[PDB]
Amino acid sequence: PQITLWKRPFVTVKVGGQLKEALLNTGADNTIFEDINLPGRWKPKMVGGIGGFLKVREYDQVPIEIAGHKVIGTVLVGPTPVNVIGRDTMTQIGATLNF
Amino acid sequence: PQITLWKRPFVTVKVGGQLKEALLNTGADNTIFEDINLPGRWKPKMVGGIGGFLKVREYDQVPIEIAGHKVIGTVLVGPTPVNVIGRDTMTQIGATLNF
Repeated sequence: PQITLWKRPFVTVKVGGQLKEALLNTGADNTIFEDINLPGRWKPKMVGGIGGFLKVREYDQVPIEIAGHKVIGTVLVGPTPVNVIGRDTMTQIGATLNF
Repeated sequence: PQITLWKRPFVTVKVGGQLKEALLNTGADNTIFEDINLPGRWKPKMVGGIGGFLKVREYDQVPIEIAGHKVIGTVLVGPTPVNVIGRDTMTQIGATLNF
């Protein structure tokens, strides 16, 4: 797809097999979801740093599908105001900014 | 240009005629710079909301130039950890996300 930016760029994403909405966010290093259940082993990760740090769960090599493109990526699980697709997942889908 | 996202997408931007580095951030509604001096009238704007609100100065129809493209847009001036080019400016330069 070709996504213009007059509106916030939300997309439907299937993550480890469940349907969620998430923001395509070039200002975010990492992809993060709240309220999903991923199997297997995770590592705790400290993220953020403003006002303190946030603890989340890092899951590696998770299957993720966006606009019919199935890829594999690092997913963080933890609280977040909205779900975020960060640059980590954008490189896997082959997303560029163009102008 | 065509910017891949393996690295954080910083670009040089000329804002109201002054050279700054800023992040191309599709997760930000608004463009914001710290420590520039813009002429003319501004209005106060409340932004953010998490942990409180931030007060900034909103300048309208400011000339902005990125990769040789001169455009006009709304610029906020206020504290920000890095300078941000938000969707407001990206729509003016004709920036799309593609994959």
